[PDB]
Parts: sequence; C-alpha cells; structure tokens
Amino acid sequence: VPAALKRLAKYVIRGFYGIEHALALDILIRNSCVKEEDMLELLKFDRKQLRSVLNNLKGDKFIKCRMRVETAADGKTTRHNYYFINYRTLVNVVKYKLDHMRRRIETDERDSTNRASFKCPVCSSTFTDLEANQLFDPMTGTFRCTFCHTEVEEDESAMPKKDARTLLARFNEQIEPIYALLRETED
Amino acid sequence: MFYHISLEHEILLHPRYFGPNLLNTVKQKLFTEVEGTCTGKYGFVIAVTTIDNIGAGVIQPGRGFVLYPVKYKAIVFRPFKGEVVDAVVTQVNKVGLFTEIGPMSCFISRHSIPSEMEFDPNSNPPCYKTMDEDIVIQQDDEIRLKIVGTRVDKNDIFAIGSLMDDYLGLV
Amino acid sequence: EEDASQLIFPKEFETAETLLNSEVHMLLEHRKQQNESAEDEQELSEVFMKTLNYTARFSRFKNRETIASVRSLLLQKKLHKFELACLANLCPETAEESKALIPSLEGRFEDEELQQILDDIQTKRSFQ
Ligand SMILES: [Zn+2]
Repeated sequence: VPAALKRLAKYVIRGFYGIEHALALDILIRNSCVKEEDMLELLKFDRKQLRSVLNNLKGDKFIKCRMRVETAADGKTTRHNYYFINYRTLVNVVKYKLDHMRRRIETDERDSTNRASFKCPVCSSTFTDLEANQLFDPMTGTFRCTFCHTEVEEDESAMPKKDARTLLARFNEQIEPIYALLRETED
Repeated sequence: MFYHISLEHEILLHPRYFGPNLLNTVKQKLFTEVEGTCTGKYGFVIAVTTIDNIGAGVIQPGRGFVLYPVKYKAIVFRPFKGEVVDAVVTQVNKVGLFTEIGPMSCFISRHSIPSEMEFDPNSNPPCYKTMDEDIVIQQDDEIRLKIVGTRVDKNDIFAIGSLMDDYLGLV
Repeated sequence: EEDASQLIFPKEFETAETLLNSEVHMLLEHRKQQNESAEDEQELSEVFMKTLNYTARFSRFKNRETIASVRSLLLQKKLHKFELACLANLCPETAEESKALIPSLEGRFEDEELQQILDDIQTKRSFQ
C-alpha cells in the first residue's frame, strides 16, 4: 500500500464528505481489513448511522465488503461483514467524479450561449431569443407576450450569466491538489 | 432556393360540381387551394406549373364528397439555414430591419446587424449608415443576408438575416 | 438536418430540378400569357406577382437562346444541380469569391479552371 494511495483517499474524503465518512476511513487505513462490528464499537456510531455511511461508501465503491460465515462456539450461525479498501476501484471513481465536473464545466460554457433572455413579467415565463421574434407584434413595433399582451424585457437575464464564469477559475484552482495526487498514484 | 417539385394534394369536390366539366373544376379548384398557402415541409408555393395526373375520385361514404388526389408540379422557395440569398429591404427600424424575398419575409434583429452600423433617426428615410458612410443600407435596396434559422407558424415562414459573415450586405 | 453549404438535403429535395431565375421567369411569363387567355378565369394570386418581379429583377439572361446555351455548357461540367443554380444566379466575378460563398465548391475543380468557368458566364451575360 503506497503512501500516495493513502494520502489521496484521505484528501478526497474530507473535501466532499462529512466527518463520519472520514473517521471510518482512518480505521481501514491503520488496518487492511476491519470487521463492521468492530468499527461500530470504536466509533460508537448508531447501527443505522454506520450502515448509512458504509452504504454511501459502498455506493461510491471506495471500499468493498466480503461476507464470511462460520459456526460460533455456542453453535449459532455468525454472519460477519468484513470491509476493506479497493484502491484500484477507488481511483477510477475519483477520476469519474472529477471528469464529469470538468465536462460539466465544459457544458456550462455552451449553456451560457443558449440561455433564454426574453421574459414576460406578467406570466414570469422566459423565452429564447429565436422565440422572441415569433411573438414580435408588428403593430406595436416591440416584443410582447401573447398570453399577457404585455411588453417583454431582457435585462433581468444578464446578471446571472456572469456568476457562472467566476466558478470556472476557482474550480480549477481548488482542484489542483487532487490532480497532483492522481499523477503520483499512476504507478 | 427555387425548386420545381411535384406535390400531392387532395381535393374534396362537392356533388354540385359533378357532371360535365368535373375534371376542369378539380383542376381549377386545385389552383385556388394550393396558391396563397404555405407549409413548413415545402414552404411557400408560387403557382402550379402543370397537373401531372388526377387520381380516381374516391366517394367518401356518408359525406357525399369525392376525394380527388392530384399530382401537380409547382415551384416553391424554402429558406435554408446557413445560406446566403439576396433580399430587398421593405422597412427600416431601430429594433430591426424587415426584408422581403418573394413571398417569404425575413426580419433582421439589431444584434445580428454589424456593430458599426447605427440607426439614422435624424434622416427622413430611416436607414443604417457607418461613420465613414462607406456602406449605407436603406429601404428598397438589394442586400445579401445569411439565413440563420427557419421558423414556421400559422402556415407562414420567416427567417433571420445576419450580416456578420463577409461578402454580405449591400454590394 | 439540411444545410445548403454541406450539400445535405432531405429525401424530397433529391430528384428536384433547380431552375434559374431567368428560366423561372420564362415559366412565370407563360403563366401570365395563359392568364390573359380564357377570360373570366381566376386572377393570379399576389404571391405570383411578387416572385415574377423578383426573378425579372435578378434575370441574368434576357435571351432564351443564351439561357439554353449556358445550361448546355454547364451540363458538360460535372457540377451538382443545386450548385449550378447558385453558380448561374450569384454569378461571382472571381473564382475566390465563388469558393468563399460555397465552401463545398472547394476541391471540385482546379482554381485556374474555376475562374475560366465564371468568365464564360460573363461573356454570355448581357449588360444593359
Ligand atoms: Zn406573459
């Protein structure tokens, strides 16, 4: 278990998950495999609370579980859930969750062009620029709304467009440590 | 672009029009219905060059009308996106410029107009002119515009003209 | 789905024949001639007048023989039917101008040969 893998997992869990998820990860870092029951006692979390976090971790496939069945000393059947970290599968999910944001960022660039600027104040409905000329009434000489017969404005749609632009630069900066860690874990 | 195509139309002939000259009425009724009407698939129809054939008139059960499918050759013009076509300006306004291309009418938004162009309210005839007056666009002039998009509504089609692309506008 | 520049047209606009404005004017004029005959018949719609003026205004050839000669020469050259209408309608003065208007025209023929084709149309064209 290279130290790079351990650090990479820690850096991502504390950034996009609550303290509950991070604490459970530390147990799996100290020991390669730990029983679900043992983890419950150490963390003192609720039975459902621990399962919910584990399900979320299992949902993102950051850790895998294997079931071992054995006969107890008293003869009753025992079903212990053993959890362990799968770095090979974990790294793919981190890349998947990062590329989608990058492609989402790329999508945000195209969304800005197709945003609907025209909107009627009465019915509070926004219409596309191409659709604006459809409602254009030659007699009035200005944009109008057929449902409301009211003037259509376009100044209110300009403000929210600039907000998305600021998120692009900031997203790339805060994500550099994750990208740098990924390059170190390619071996 | 002007295209000579064959179109399928159906004529419902009232029983009063039966008897001698039935086919003449079907042919005559074809011109009235097709002419002056436009559809998105084929666009505006100018006139019927000829009638290829009149199909068998199928009596409509109960209705009493006879449905006559007609194959007729007519010339139509349809605006194609990303195409340059000569246009004639009808009216000039600050909001936008209105141009007519045959039966089709195109509207040019102020945004699509080049930035250097500015509305000339002071002049009696509204027009768009540059600071140096190198190019002037006014009413009733032959200009070239690019069909950004085609929209059809209420059997009417009107497109958007953009002069941003080079080799456009008055020449 | 359909772009004139990309030479992509729907199934309907595949076998359709393209007629020049001068050619279109002749057909419309024939309709006008028939309009005078058979008095009391339906009067031609206003749309007909609009197109007739438009085609006449842009008519690049006022002689029927010249129109046929231009078409015959164009038939020899392996040119698309849609592109032929644009070539004989716009009548670009220079080969470069023709290429810019129609991006698909690039590579169809040599630049030197392309200019010669345009020059031939000018000779047939009648200036008034
Ligand atoms: Zn409204």
